[PDB]
Amino acid sequence: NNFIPQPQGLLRFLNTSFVSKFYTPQLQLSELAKKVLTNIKTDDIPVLEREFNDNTIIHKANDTLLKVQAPRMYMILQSIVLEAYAIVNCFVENPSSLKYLTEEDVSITRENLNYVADYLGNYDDYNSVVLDLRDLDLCFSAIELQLPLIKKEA
Amino acid sequence: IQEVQAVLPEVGWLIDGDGDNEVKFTGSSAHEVMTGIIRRFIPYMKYNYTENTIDNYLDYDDLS
Amino acid sequence: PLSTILALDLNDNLKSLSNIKYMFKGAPKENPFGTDKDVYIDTYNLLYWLYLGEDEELAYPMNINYFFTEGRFFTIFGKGHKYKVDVSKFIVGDILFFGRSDTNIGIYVGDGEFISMMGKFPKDETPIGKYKLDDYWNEFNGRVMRFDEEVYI
Amino acid sequence: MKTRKLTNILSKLIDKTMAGTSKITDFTPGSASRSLLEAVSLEIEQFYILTKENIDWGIQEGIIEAFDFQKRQSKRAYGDVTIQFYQPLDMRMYIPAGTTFTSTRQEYPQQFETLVDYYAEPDSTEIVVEVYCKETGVAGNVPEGTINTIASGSSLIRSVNNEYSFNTGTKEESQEDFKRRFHSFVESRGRATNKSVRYGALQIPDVEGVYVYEETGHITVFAHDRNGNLSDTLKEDIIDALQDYRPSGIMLDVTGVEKEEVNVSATVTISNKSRIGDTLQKHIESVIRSYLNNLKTSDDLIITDLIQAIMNIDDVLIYDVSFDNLDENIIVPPQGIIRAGEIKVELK
Repeated sequence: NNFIPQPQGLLRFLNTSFVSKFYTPQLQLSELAKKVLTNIKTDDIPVLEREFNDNTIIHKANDTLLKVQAPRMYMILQSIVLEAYAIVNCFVENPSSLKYLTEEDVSITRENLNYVADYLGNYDDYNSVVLDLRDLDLCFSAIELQLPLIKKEA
Repeated sequence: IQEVQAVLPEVGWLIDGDGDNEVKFTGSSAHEVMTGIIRRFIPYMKYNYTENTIDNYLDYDDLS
Repeated sequence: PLSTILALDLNDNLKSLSNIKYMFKGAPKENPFGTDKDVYIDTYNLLYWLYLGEDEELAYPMNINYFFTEGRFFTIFGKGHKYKVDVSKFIVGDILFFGRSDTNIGIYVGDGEFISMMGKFPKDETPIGKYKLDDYWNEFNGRVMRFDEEVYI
Repeated sequence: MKTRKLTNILSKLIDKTMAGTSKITDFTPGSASRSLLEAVSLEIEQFYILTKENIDWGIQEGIIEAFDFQKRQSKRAYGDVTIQFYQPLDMRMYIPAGTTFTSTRQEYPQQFETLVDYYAEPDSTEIVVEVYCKETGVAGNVPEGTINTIASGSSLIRSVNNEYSFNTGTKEESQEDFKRRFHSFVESRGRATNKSVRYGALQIPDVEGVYVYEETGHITVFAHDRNGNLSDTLKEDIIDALQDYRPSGIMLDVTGVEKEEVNVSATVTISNKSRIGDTLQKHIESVIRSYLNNLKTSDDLIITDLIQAIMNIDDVLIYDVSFDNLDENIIVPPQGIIRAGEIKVELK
C-alpha cells in the first residue's frame, strides 16, 4: 500500500454441515491480518483506475456461484487470501511488519485450505479454483518451516 | 541529394518534409524508434542469398 | 441567460428602433429608449444602453480598452483565425468584432446573421438594421467574446 | 473419467494398502508414508483436472476444425480525426496513406496510421479522415481529445483533435462469445431467415451491433460498429460478402442508424456515511457511461439490467439504488440505438 497501488477488483473482494475427517477448520484470524485488514477497509491506500489479468484466482471465484451457494465456504476463501496477501507485502516492502506473524497462524491456513478444497471437489464447477489453491498448499508449508528461521535472521 | 525538386502540377503534400528525401521517425521510447529506424531500410538491402535478407537472420526484437 | 434575453428583445424591437441613427463615436447623454426623439448612437454605446436598462451598469463610454482588463468577458475564439464551419457552434448574444483595428462590433443572432449599424463614415443617416453574415464574413476577424455576471463582484 | 477429490482417492488407496497386513495403520502428519500418499493423490487429482481441461480444449479445437469457424484475433482500434488549418486552403493538397498520428500525452504513447488516401478540396477549412491504431487491444481505447499532433512537419496544420472516443479496440474473444457465434452459425444454415441474416451480416469481424427489420415486401438491415457510426466501405463489404445468404426473391437494403438520447438520474445511499465525496460519484458516472455505450441496436435499455450493471460493486458499499426519473422500461425503435447523453448522479 505504501509503495504501489493495488487492483480495484482485489480491493473490492478483500474488504468484504460439511466436515472433513482428516481436517478440522477454525476461524482464528492472524494478528497481521487484524491490522492489515483495517487499512484495506479504510480509504488510505492507493488504487488503480483499471484492471487486467483476468486469469487470476479472484475472478474465478467471482464468476462462480460460490457466494450464494456456499457463503460460509466463500468467507474462508477471503480469510485465506487475507493472510496470503499480507505475507506477500512484508517481504517486498515495509519490513517493520515482521515479528507480527507466527507459525501457528500460518499453519491453520492449510487446515482451512484443505477443508474448503474437499467441498469444492464435490462439484466439477470449482475445478479451476481447486487447481489454484492446491498449488498454494505446498507454498505455505515452506514458509512455516523458514518463518522462525527468517525472523531470527532479520 | 542537393538538386531534386519533385514538384507536381497544382498538387502538394499537406505534411511538410515531402518531395525532398527527408524522413522523420517518431516514438515515445527507444524500442519504438529503433523498430522504425531498422524497419525503414532493412528489407531493401537485398543480397544474392540463395534461400532471404538480413531481417530473417537478425531478430532485432525484445527491445526495451 | 441575460445576454440571450436582451438579444431576443432587441431583435423583437429592432423594427421599432428606427429613431436611433448611426455615427462614428456617438456618445449621447440621453437614453435612446426613454425618448422618442432621434439620437445618434454607435454600437458600443448601444450595448452600454442595452445593458444599463437592467441592474448591470458597466462603464462609459465602453471603448475597446474595456474588454482588456475589466474581466467582464472571457474569449471564445481568438483573433487571427477564420473558420466558416465553426460559425454554427456560436450562440445568440455573443459579441462579434469587425475591422482590422476593432473599428466596429456586433451582436450575433441566429440563422447566420448579426445586428450592427453599417453606413458611410461621415455621420450616415441610415438607422440600425440587421445584415447577413455572408458578405461581412470577410471582415469578421475571428474575435468572439461572451458575458458573465454571476461570478463578477 | 470423472472428477474425484484428493481425500476420497487417498482414503481408497489407504484402504487398499491395509489389505493383507496390519503393520501400517499409523497415518499421522509426521509419517512419511502419509506424505508420499498425499503427494501421489495430489498428482492424480491434478492429472484428472488437466485431463478434463484438455478434453474441453480438444472439443473446442474440433469445433474450430470441422466448420473452419476460426476465433477472431485481436481487432484493430480506429476512428476519425479532424484536421485544422491556419487559413482556408488554396490548392488541392494530397494526404498519402500511412501518415502517422501521435498523442502528446505521456499516458497514451500509442501511435495511429491511415490506410486510405484523402484529398482536401479547394477553399476548405477542415477535413475528416480515418486513422487505424497499429497496436491492438485495450490501449487503443484512448479518452476524448487524446490525439494532439500529427508527429510530422505540420506546416499547414495548427492542431488535431478527435471529438469521439475509440471503442472498437477490444481484446481476443472469450469462450462464451465464440460459443454464441457458433450457435448463431449453426442456426444460420437455413437461409432466407432473420436469424440467418443476423449471422450473414455479423460475419464481418468489425461489426458488433446488428439488427434486421422485416415488412411485407422488403428487408432492411441495421448495423454499426462499437462507436456507432456506419461507413460506406463497411456497407460495400457487407453487400459483397452477404451474397451467399441474401434472399433470392426479395430486395435487401443495409442502411439506417440514429443515436437515441436519454438522461439517467439515480439516487444512491452508500452504507458508509463517510466517504461520500464527488470522486466516487465521478467513478459511478464513468461506469454508467461505459455500460450504456456498450449497448447495441438489438439490445434495449432495461431498468433491472442497469441495476445489475451498477450494482457490480460490492453490496456492502452500496446499500440501495433508486431512479427518480426512470420508472418503466424503454423500448428502442429498430433503427435507433439507446446510449448515454448527459448523466447526473448525486447522493440524495
